[PDB]
Amino acid sequence: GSFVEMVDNLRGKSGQGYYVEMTVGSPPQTLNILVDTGSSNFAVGAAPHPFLHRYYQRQLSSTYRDLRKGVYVPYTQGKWEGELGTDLVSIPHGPNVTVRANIAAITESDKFFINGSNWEGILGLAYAEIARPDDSLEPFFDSLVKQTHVPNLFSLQLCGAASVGGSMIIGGIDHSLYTGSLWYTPIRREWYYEVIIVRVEINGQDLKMDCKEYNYDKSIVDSGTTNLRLPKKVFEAAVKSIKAASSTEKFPDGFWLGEQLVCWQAGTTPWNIFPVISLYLMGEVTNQSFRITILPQQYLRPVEDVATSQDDCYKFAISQSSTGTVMGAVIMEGFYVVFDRARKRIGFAVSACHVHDEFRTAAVEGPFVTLDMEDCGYN
Amino acid sequence: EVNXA
Repeated sequence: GSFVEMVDNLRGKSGQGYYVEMTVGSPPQTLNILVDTGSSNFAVGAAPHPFLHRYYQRQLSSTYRDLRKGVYVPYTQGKWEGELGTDLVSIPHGPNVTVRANIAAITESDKFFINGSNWEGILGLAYAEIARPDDSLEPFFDSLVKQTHVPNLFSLQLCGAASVGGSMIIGGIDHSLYTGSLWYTPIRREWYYEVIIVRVEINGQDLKMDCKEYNYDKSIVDSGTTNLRLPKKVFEAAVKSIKAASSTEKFPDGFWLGEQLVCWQAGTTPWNIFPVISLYLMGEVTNQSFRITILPQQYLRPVEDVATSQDDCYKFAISQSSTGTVMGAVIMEGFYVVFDRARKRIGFAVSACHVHDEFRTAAVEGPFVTLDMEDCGYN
Repeated sequence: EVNXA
């Protein structure tokens, strides 16, 4: 129903992830932890580092226990190494309950901590199947569920707007964070939060590709990713169609590549010339699907300025990948996302905080009759 | 700017 204590518990910088406040140790040590549905390890800085303002001091915790084992976790971008252990953990603006969980004490890292991000650790909300060093290391949320009465489920609402914000509802669904109805898509396999995209549209125009290219070699939801990552083939086709749709104005190849950034006089951004993007996702009913639609306000991430001056500049937040489709923040900032683990499904609804203009709004509609959706998945 | 396993 209503979780007044957890609403608005997230923060973050643009392009630097979303984090929540947590405590660790006895007495409690406060640390900001980024929310990553793309991984399954709970790790926090535990040694001095240029980009860290504070870190986990194990010798100061009377409830700390050493597991006497190291761990290495490489991410698509960034990586760290540390020592495994456990300790008491809590979430101030979350469920009023303390739990014991495994903790990786990061002692070495590379291009992982961001200068000025404001977070000092990461909370992998995915499944143990992708936990390092192996699937035996029980993930944080799993421990929270087994040690408390909290329902096996959490929801996320990421809001664009260089501060950012949002809310992480643990154990429930807050009806005030969205409008319209919630549409669920089945979780294909429990490792990453994998789903199946069966159709892609650009301003209503179908991309017309084998619905397998959309999920090659997979499609996952990652709050820990900034852009909308798209496999090479799909990326090329989308960019082409998006270029056509906005042809009334030309931009350098650097822009579409994510290198350079476009700008416009304060408040003159021509949103209307940019196309809306829709992704159709497999539904819970056979032959049934639903679609989610985002706006250029979602895929054109605002940044500083070409000359660090005063003008509205943005960066194309849609890029290609070789590890499948990644529905990152550019997708999530448009919706309230329910990670229904108990029912092996992910729900989508229009977020009541999503950025948009008076003429257009993000959407989630259904149902659409779609045949041969099972074949859309890669093997 | 982030790409988290």
